[PDB]
Amino acid sequence: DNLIYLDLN
Amino acid sequence: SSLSRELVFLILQFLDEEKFKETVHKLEQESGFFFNMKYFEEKVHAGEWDEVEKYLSGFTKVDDNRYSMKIFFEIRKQKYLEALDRHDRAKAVDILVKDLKVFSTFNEELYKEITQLLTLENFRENEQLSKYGDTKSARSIMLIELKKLIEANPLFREKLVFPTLKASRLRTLINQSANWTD
Amino acid sequence: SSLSRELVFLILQFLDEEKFKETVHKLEQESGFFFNMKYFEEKVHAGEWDEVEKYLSGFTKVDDNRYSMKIFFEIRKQKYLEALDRHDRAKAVDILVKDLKVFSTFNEELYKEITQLLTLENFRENEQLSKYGDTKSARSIMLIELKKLIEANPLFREKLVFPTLKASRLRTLINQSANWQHQ
Amino acid sequence: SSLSRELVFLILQFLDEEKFKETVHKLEQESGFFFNMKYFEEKVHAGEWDEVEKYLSGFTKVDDNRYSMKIFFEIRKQKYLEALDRHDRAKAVDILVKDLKVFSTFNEELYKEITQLLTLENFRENEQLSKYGDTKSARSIMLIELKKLIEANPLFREKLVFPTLKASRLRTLINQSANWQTLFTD
Amino acid sequence: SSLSRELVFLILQFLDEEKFKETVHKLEQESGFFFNMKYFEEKVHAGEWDEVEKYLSGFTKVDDNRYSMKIFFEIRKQKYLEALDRHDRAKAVDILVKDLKVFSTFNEELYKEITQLLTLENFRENEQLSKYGDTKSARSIMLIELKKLIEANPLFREKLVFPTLKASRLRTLINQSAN
Repeated sequence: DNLIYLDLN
Repeated sequence: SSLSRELVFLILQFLDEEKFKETVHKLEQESGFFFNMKYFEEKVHAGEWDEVEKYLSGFTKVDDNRYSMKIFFEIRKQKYLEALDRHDRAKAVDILVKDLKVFSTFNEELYKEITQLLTLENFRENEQLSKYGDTKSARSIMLIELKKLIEANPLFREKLVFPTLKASRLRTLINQSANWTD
Repeated sequence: SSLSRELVFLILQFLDEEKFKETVHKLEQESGFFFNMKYFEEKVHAGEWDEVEKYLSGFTKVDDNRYSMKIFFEIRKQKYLEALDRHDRAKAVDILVKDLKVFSTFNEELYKEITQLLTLENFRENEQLSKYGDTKSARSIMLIELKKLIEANPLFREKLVFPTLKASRLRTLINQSANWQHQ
Repeated sequence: SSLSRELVFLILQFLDEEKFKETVHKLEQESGFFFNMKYFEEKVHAGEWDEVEKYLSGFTKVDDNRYSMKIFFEIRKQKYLEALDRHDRAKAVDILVKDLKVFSTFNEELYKEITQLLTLENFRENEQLSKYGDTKSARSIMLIELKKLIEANPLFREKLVFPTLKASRLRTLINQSANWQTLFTD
Repeated sequence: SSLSRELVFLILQFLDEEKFKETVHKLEQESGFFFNMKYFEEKVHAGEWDEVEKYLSGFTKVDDNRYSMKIFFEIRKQKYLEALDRHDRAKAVDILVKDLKVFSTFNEELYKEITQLLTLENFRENEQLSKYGDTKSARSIMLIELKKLIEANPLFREKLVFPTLKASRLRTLINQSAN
């Protein structure tokens, strides 16, 4: 329910 | 001291009641004791990216932990997208190098992919961004993420709630000193 | 109230001691109770015209009296001149019409004469401005003219000196309060 | 020679008949033997002030006499006024200093008046420029004036009318040379 | 007609002799009969990029064949790197999109690879571009390439040599008419 990698979306 | 710290909060209450808006938030920022969600929220919506980073910088640096790294990257991403949207490819490239490049080390490909958005006619040609609606829809939808990222940040997790206290406590305590300048 | 007023100073003192530099001046500005002279000079030398004008705004507007009017005028003139010197005529024009045009009503011939500095290869061809030495010296000589204009201004004359008092006066009063009136 | 000079005209005709529009005009320009009025009007209407001033420079310099001096002045003034119209004051001042500053020595006070048009919200607030209607109308109305200045100018008065001659005159003389004898060698 | 074609050359020679520098080349470009290699060489050294491509367009379009395809590519590539050198990242991009983007369909990865040169401190940090010296060298070492490319290009191969003929051949034939 959260997810903190770096990307566009 | 813990004494000093709790005096900050009293003063803060006063300033807010004296409608000294700017002075309040400079204090929040410089003291690092209270992060004003509703203030942050408002500034994000307005697209005040220089102020937004400045206010954040009072509470955390870009490379402190994983949370605040994504918080920053996210802001400097949207900043670059809007620059692109208003077709100011000059300001975009500036953003790309001065602001987004620090995140390349961690993600070399991601940085290249962000760099290639510069050649597209509309960056919504990129499928991961084909849903980016407009300035307003995108800032609010990014804001939602940011609230989460902040509330899960350990450096923030003790600072987001203003301890509730009587109206005008500082005026009343000052009055107790007058009962007891000089 | 005068109560609230003096309370601000205590805070101003507390802030200064905690090295909250920005918050100090933000309160100086928004309250309009004390005008920090050493800060103003620091900003005039730094060429922070935006900040400089934003700090004066907490005390007076551009058209309030004759002193404040020349104060703003001088600052905008200097901003105008520094634009000419880096040959950014584009910026110089922007300043001439945006900021300076408000003074045209009061002196039409001066505005024209200032306008014509664009068309000069070096505005030191004008003999009245032939004594512009460099950016530092010109801010400095102007700063000295500005101190005079401020110290004479009625709107400022009673807000220049910080009322002397005990170090950590607010921390004392609060420490009183922890001792006081609960007993 | 006057021979060489008149050979230019034949080439001009030929070039024109071969629909080499750009080459035609470069010749007219560099040779300075014929001034194409129809072409001048065309580029003035289109507003190509770089090409217009380049075309004139084949026949005259800015300070050759009164007529040409004013021709360049009118052009550069209009270029300056249009810049004020799209509110590109950046370019306006650039023009004012690069192009119009050459006319200050001659007109010291007119230059101050023109300069002061930058500070105006719309330069039509000046009474003398209150008639400036749109770009199309003011270009056209100034073209009229330029025509008068060009036709009156001594450096042009003998270069305005194309000498009429039989079509493909050059192709005919070449055939007489081939009758007299590739074309490169006999 | 072939008559009309050979008449041009006469005129050309006539024009060159009269020192009408611009006209000669407009005539060259518009007629497409003769490609002035020294003119070209001059412009490419001088960095007149708009003019170089204008002149070229008289003889070939970008997509005419493999050779002219690379020729426009090389020119636009230099035009770009020169923009990077003078740190004009605005123009660098403007060229990257307007001029270079037409080849990206042909070579996607090469295009991405060129794009990413924008985010470098000095593009010589790309190991394939580590031999780029200064403008002057780079122009000349690319000019050689162009020269080989043009001389191999079919659309040029029969237009690179000016037929040699006696001076003022046009003034002589004019004299034969007055006689």
